Amino acid sequence: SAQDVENAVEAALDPSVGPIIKQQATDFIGSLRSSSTGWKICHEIFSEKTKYKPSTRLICLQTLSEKVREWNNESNLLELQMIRDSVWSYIKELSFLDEPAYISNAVQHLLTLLFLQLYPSNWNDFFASLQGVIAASSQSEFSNFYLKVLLSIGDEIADSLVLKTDVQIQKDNLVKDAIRANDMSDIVSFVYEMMLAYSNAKNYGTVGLCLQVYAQWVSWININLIVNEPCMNLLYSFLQIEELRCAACETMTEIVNKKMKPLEKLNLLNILNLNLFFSKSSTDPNFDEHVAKLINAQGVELVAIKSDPSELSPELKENCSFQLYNLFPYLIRYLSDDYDETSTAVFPFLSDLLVSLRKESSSKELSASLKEFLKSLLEAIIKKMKYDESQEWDDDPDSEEEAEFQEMRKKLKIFQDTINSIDSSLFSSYMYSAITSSLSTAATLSPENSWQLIEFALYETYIFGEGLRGPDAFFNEVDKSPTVLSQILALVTTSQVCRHPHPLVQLLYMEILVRYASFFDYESAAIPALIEYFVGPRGIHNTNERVRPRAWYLFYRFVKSIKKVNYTESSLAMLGDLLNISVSPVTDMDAPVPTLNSSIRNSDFNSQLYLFETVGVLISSGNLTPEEQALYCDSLINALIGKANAALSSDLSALENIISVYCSLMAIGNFAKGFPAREEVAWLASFNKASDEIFLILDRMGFNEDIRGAVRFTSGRIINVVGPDMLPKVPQLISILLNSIDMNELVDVLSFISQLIHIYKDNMMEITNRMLPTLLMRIFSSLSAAPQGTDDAVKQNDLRKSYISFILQLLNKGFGSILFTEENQVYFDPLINSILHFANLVPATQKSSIALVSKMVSLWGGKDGIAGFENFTLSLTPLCFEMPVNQSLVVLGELAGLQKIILESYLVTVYFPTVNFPDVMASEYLQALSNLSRSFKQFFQKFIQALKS
Amino acid sequence: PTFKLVLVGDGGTGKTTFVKRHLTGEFEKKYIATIGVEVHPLSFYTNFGEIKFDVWDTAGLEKFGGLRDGYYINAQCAIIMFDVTSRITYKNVPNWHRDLVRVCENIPIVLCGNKVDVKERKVKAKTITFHRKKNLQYYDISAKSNYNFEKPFLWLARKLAGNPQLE
RNA sequence: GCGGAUUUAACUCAGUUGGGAGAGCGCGGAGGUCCUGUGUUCGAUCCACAGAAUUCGCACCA
Ligand SMILES: Nc1nc2c(ncn2[C@@H]2O[C@H](COP(=O)(O)OP(=O)(O)OP(=O)(O)O)[C@@H](O)[C@H]2O)c(=O)[nH]1
Ligand SMILES: [Mg+2]
Repeated sequence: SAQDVENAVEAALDPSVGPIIKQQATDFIGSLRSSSTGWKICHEIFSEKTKYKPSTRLICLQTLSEKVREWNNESNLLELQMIRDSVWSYIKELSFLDEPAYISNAVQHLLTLLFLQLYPSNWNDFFASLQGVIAASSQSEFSNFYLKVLLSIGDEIADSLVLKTDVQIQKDNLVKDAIRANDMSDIVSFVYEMMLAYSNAKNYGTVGLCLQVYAQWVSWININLIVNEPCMNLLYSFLQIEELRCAACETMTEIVNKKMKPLEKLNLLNILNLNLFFSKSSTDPNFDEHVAKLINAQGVELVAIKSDPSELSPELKENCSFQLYNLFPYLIRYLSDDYDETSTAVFPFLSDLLVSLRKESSSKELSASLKEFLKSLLEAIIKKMKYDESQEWDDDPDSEEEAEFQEMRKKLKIFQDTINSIDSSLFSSYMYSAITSSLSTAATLSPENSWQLIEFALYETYIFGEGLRGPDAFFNEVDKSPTVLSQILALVTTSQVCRHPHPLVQLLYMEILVRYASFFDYESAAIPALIEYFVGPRGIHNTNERVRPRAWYLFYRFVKSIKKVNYTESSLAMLGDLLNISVSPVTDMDAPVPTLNSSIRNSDFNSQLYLFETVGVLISSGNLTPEEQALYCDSLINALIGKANAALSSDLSALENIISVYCSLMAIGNFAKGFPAREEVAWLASFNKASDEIFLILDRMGFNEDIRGAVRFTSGRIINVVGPDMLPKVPQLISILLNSIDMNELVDVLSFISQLIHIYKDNMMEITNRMLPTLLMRIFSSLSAAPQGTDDAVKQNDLRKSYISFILQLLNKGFGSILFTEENQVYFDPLINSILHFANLVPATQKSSIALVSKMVSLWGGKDGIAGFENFTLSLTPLCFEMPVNQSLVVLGELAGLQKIILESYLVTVYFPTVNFPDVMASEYLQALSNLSRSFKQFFQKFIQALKS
Repeated sequence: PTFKLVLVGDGGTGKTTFVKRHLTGEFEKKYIATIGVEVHPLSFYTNFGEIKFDVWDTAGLEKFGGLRDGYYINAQCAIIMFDVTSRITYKNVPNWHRDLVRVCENIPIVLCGNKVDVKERKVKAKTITFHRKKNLQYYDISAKSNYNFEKPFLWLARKLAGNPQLE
């Protein structure tokens, strides 16, 4: 069997083989774990060095390890012991562990698992004996081996990261206490001597490993063993040795984070006299990142120690706050470090410090002393916020660099926002002068190299007043005087900024104009340039690729929010050059053959759709007589309709004709998406002429679903524009769309329907009746299908969502009667269960599905006619009392609601008797239903957690 | 210049899909759990030359991963993949790492959160801290939209070649 | 180190699983960006995602 395994493994390791050979092999080796006898074969191989391949021994070692995992101590103490003596005899020899790395590493792993099942009692001498051997055979290679076993034991008992089982944890805590109560003093003593020894020998490899063990274990061992005078001295020393400097700062940290009583850290923290190290801490960024992390570590501690109200001695508060203000210089030095890895290693300290700082300013005003600190903190934060004035901007939207930068800006902002909290006037002024300052300096530079400074200026500006959107952001609620926001914004709008070429600058400008458009609500005379700006060759007609598309959206948002008047006509004229559609078929990642989807997904058509919408907002909020407005209306709908007729009449199969039709329908749909709902408006006629055109194209291309979405969409916009003037043809629409229905559009369909069910409520009733039968069985069929992949499960959840919401709408808008029109009689029973099934799945499915299940009870509250509402109502019981056996409150909260509504019995006679009968709990439930909406919920949640516990 | 890259992750995280996408360009919407290991010689181009990657697509299913850690032997790099849609596939990311290093002392490991195309996310962005605690390169990626699909290979290639300038 | 709650006018509390939101109190009327930002939709206070403020546990250090 040995030579077989050796082959199996060899087989599996060669992918130059037939699958037939791998099958047998792969299953043979895996058989080893499954088999009761399998492992005996690996037991013989792992030790064999003269006759076996490392490759084989590995798979045997690994096997053996997994096998050691599942053997219960008491029931297999014989085999576990058996495999130990074997590993130990092996480990003792010391002559094969200098094989390849995997063979030594995997050995360590088995030993540690063994250890984990026998140490507390069965393996008393584990540390004495192992250490005695490592010391006996005096060589680093061996010490290292030992050192790694210690790290491995920690990996299995100190790593918070792995699965956190309540048992494994109780089982883990035992090994900890065992190690603590038996050989900890010597494990550390052993390690120490090694650090000391290999340290003098200049053997940095092993000293490193030692320093790790100390880092790892400090988290959970007698700190005293680690913070004695002789060991510390050895550390501080390592702090000045290139080779050991870092490991030392990493372990230094761990000593500092070792959790304990506030008065306890203070000493430790004090005793480490780490400030001198800080005083000195040259260009090695890795190190600086280590020191930073250490400072940050010490910083976060002291701030937490200074916030505990436990021990009130100011002695503690004095030395603690004294040591903290002492760390401030450092905190700034590194927060400002050009290297971004370094500065971030202190955010947490900054984070907490500031919090503590505004907790202290809530009581009294900050000290002149601190006001400077914050000021100096902003000075740093501002430095990190700017683009590097050396490396030119990347036009790459995938540059990991730009993505990492944006992340730091996202944080650097909350620091500014917190500082603001501590002193909004300090922040305000300081920022105004920073933005003003930055813009001033920008003017003194060649355009080519001034952008960074401007981008920063418009950035801060863009954010300065995020969320502050009341007229109080602009003007003082009492003096009515301008706000630093009003002043910053003013400066910018008046600054040349708008004439700068750089993308980031132009975009950010328009973004600022959109976001704070309400600002201009006061200064109305300044609107023309903002509108002419977007319009001009910098804003909407930009020659930059990213800006041009993105520009059209902002202009739409700008115009949408800036409606009053006098910019109507010119805006419409300037948009012209941009309204003709030219989508070309293109090849893709998912489309060897150009698809309407691929062609369009690569165009700027979606973005352009905002112009059409804009042009419609300009025409409804503009000073244009009914004649002039209706003129532009019908001048555009006839040109689009026209592009559809020419496309329709030619070969309907062509992607070019299809594309053409789709866009023509989309543009008209978005054109109407800007006009106000249905007084007699000028546009009406012109939009009703377009409604007829959908059918024309729906008749010939109704086959293709893309056109169908475009139809369900556009007609809904026009209906929300025309309203009742289309109602008579609504059913002809519904009908066509139904047969070409697919599975992909079961959701675009449902919303199109409720979209209408909303516009005309009572009117859509009869239509829904004749249609519910179709929509139901489709939904029923695609939801019953267990998913075969992610996308499937995704497509299902969405459906699940809209399906429920549909039925909730039906009921909430007054449609229940339709479910009963004979067209849907055979469908009532399953519909209810459908919903009842979505509730027992696992929350979005249970909170909204359980809710629908409830309204269904209130609407059908009497056995009168409903022959399956009792057993269904009654069938909901097991749900209300058994589900939560195996977010959860909304789940249980609404589970009770169902109980309550039903409640306004069969449970006493019938239910309790089936389930194990709890006399005490059975009457407390009826008391809750009978005598307690609010009160019953409480009983119910506490009740079940109890029933469940 | 061929390098062994073992791809490991929990079951259903998209390892195979990721592979197919780069080998054929096709995106497989159906889930067919890999068994044992499938191995394809994905290759690439670079300013300095052609780097080949022998990808060992491993199975992350407890059921079909015979020779689970065996496959990591003599591996020269690796990708540890998790599903952003499935929470636990992250909670286990440590293990995959722990295992990988147990065999391969020190290799360039790339941690990848897959399926970022699906909006909702079970593995929220605030929990993804493993790469920053284990000095590992990370990448939010998607086998469906090809989002960052080449980051993982580029990075590794740039390390295995010690040439940061590599593309 | 994990894991949950909370955040609606001056006040004080209601309330919907997205159709524009209110009773008491407080100057025939008046008064809220339903914590913020971003996204998904024809449209969100009520969805998704990102974050802030307030806060309650559990685990480790013990
Ligand atoms: N939306 C989306 N789905 C993905 C992506 N990657 C994978 N999937 C889905 O996950 C499924 C593929 O999972 P697999 O790659 O076959 O999982 P696997 O790699 O075989 O798992 P193993 O066999 O253990 O390696 C497909 O059906 C996809 O729908 C992605 O990037 N985006
Ligand atoms: Mg696979």
